[PDB]
Amino acid sequence: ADDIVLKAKNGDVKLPHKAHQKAVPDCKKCHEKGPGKIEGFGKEMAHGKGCKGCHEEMKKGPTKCGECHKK
Ligand code: HEM
Ligand code: HEM
Ligand code: HEM
Repeated sequence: ADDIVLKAKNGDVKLPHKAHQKAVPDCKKCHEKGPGKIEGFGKEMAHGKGCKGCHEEMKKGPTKCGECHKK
């Protein structure tokens, strides 16, 4: 499903793409060059300007280790 499970032996990080596709009608802040693969993103990113950045910037998403990584 939309859910785009990433890689992380520390606990997959189910990213409600769909939900995120609704909460962030602007498929740009997440998609640079455009909708699809992203060049630059990674781990640190998610832990910052990528997933958390918005989470900590917006204060809606998960912003804790036990708020993303869920075995
Ligand atoms: C907004 C409605 C929106 C669309 C449309 C969209 C499309 C899209 C595509 C086509 C892909 C590639 C997968 C494929 O080729 O089938 C993709 C992948 C990712 N997206 Fe996205 N996306 C939309 C919105 C958003 C938003 C708002 C975010 C972030 C909050 C986001 C994130 C991602 C991520 C991450 C991926 C895969 C890259 C990865 O790191 O694994 N999308 N999306
Ligand atoms: C980056 C790949 C990324 C991940 C991973 C991620 C995860 C995530 C989860 C698991 C939730 C929980 C919400 C739920 O009920 O499923 C969540 C919530 C929100 N996030 Fe997020 N998120 C990633 C990226 C981004 C980015 C880049 C933004 C903003 C640009 C963003 C925002 C939000 C919002 C908003 C929510 C909560 C919904 C709302 O209050 O509207 N996420 N995220
Ligand atoms: C909290 C401070 C926190 C820690 C610590 C942490 C650790 C961590 C590790 C060690 C990895 C690498 C995976 C491995 O070792 O195999 C990793 C990767 C990702 N994480 Fe994380 N993580 C912490 C918090 C968060 C939060 C709150 C989120 C979601 C907003 C998150 C997400 C991710 C993602 C995504 C990855 C992998 C990168 C990718 O491209 O998917 N982390 N984290």
